[PDB]
Amino acid sequence: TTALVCDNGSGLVKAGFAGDDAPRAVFPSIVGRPRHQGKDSYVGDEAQSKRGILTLKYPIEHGIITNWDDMEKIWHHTFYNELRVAPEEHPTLLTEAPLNPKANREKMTQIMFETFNVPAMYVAIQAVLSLYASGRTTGIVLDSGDGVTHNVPIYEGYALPHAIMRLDLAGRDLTDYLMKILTERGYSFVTTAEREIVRDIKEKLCYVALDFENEMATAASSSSLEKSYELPDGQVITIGNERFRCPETLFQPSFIGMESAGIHETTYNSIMKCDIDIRKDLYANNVMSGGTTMYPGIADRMQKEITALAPSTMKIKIIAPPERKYSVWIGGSILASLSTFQQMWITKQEYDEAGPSIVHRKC
Ligand SMILES: Nc1ncnc2c1ncn2[C@@H]1O[C@H](COP(=O)(O)OP(=O)(O)OP(=O)(O)O)[C@@H](O)[C@H]1O
Ligand SMILES: C/C1=C/C(=O)O[C@@H]2C[C@@H](CC[C@H](C)/C=C\C=C\CC1)O[C@@](O)([C@@H]1CSC(=O)N1)C2
Ligand SMILES: [Mg+2]
Repeated sequence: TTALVCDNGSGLVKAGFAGDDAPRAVFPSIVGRPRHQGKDSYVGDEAQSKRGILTLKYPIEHGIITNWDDMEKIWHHTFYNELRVAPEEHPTLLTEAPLNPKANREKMTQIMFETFNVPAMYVAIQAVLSLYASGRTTGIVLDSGDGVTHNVPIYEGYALPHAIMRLDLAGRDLTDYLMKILTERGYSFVTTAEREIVRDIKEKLCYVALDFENEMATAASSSSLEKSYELPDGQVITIGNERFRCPETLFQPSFIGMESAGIHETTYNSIMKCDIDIRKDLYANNVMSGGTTMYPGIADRMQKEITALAPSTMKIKIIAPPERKYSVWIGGSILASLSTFQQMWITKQEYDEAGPSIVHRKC
């Protein structure tokens, strides 16, 4: 009687039942296999734990299920042992990436059915659900996850294909920068195990600089904005610079040898690429979702950043909910449990007559 909502991210899967206030599961989005030709698998955590004897791969690169057979594993694990449920008797909601390919979708679809024999299923735009979980039916989202960040302006519930912005800069690239400028402040973080740390150092300490400059040399001639962080065991390396400098990369891709424009930029471009009737609103309903959109004051930074690039008579709104980190899943949750939605599901039958193409016709 309960359907499922699996939000496939590049870094983390989020899964759960249609109706819970939060994803019952949220595990590493990796898959470990032995070493070679001769227990051929291990998803999420099992894989990390037993890493020492398997080589780990992420099956989703920048929002895209690129490693397929590995994914099937992942799904099987999510169901049968992350939810401990029978796919055959549970309708399934799958998150999807903006501009995700017809194929990459028809595949996903195919799978659920042919492989898992789910009863009915559906694929939804991440930013969209995410948006729906904030009230708005129309607006423009900023989804900066782990492997990518997008920009989606949506109209009365419809993402504006033409006007979408894909920025391959996200959490990891971001951690990587951190664990770079941290080996250069006199350390050595290079192995992946240091990453997960420099990463936790990230999630935790570092933040959003309002005025990059006055907040650069603000603590550049002071310790007042410094902090301590105990190493994996004992040490207390201090942070100062690396803090707002890490995220800052989101507003300044240069820092990574990235030619692309920063957030507020792409956000603007996007409104601007949207027929004028709506922008007024777009400016007004600017939603933030995604782990990396979790830094502090990034909220404000954007307020500023934007207004600066927009009509000095635009009512500009920033909406950065606390639940961001799972925004999507929830949206999926709600949308999934909706009566009327019950007609949106794509039953096997439907799928049996017409093919996997049946999915594209949405909402
Ligand atoms: N407070 C925080 N500040 C900065 N980054 C954070 C914070 N909390 C979590 N993150 C980062 O957000 C990322 C996880 O975000 P999220 O779950 O939205 O990504 P995903 O959905 O798995 O991947 P995708 O990019 O495909 O959407 C990690 O890179 C993590 O370090
Ligand atoms: C608490 C946690 C949060 C998170 O966001 O995890 C995601 C998923 C994680 C999986 C790979 C690692 C080795 C194995 C197990 C991890 C378990 C929990 C990780 O790889 C990330 O860390 C990468 C690496 S560094 C970064 O910025 N993204 C993001
Ligand atoms: Mg995601």
